[PDB]
Amino acid sequence: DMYIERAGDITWEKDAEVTGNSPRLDVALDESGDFSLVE
Amino acid sequence: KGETTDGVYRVMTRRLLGSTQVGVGVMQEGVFHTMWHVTKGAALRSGEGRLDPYWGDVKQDLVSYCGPWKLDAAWDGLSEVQLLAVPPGERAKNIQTLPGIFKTKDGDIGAVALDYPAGTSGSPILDKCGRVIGLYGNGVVIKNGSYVSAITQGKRE
Ligand SMILES: O=C(Nc1cnn2c1CNCC2)c1cccc2ncccc12
Repeated sequence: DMYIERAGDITWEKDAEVTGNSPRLDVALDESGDFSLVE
Repeated sequence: KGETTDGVYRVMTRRLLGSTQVGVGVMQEGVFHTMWHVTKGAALRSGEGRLDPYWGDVKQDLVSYCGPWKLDAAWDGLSEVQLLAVPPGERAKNIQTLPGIFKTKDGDIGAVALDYPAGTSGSPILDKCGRVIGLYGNGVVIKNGSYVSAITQGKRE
């Protein structure tokens, strides 16, 4: 039995950690809501 | 009866060892938004309050509680965004990234290349105006072994 707990406000924060890259991927989305790589 | 304040929230279970974080969601205009695989459409407690599922779709991998999906902002296809990541047992933390692209036969989707525990599923992605443009948690493992999430957004009616 699941419950919720507040964890913060939804706000843009100036000078957050800037990280990760920006890849262009060919993907398929199946009926069970699972993405997969077309290749 | 219940906590209705806007903001990000942890989704917890007591059904396993101790209290386990299964995911994250967004409270906006009285509606709770999370990913379907987090709750599988089950009801939620907020203190003595009950939250009932209202709308959901296993293929979009989204669900809304107490009302229709409210979040309609979209990635503009150009600007950097912030994952407001809420990892299990750790404080909410903004991370700024330039999204990549998922190319599908039904068209192009924003994608965030940021790896976090599955219990982070449901964490919101924000524009510079603080508007939720989608949720993190539905995506793919790449050749690297790393994880890339769709910017998953519902429809407002
Ligand atoms: O639990 C994950 N994903 C999941 C589970 N059921 N479903 C999905 C996505 N399609 C719908 C059904 C997951 C697996 C590995 C890494 C992750 N990283 C960040 C968020 C989530 C995951």
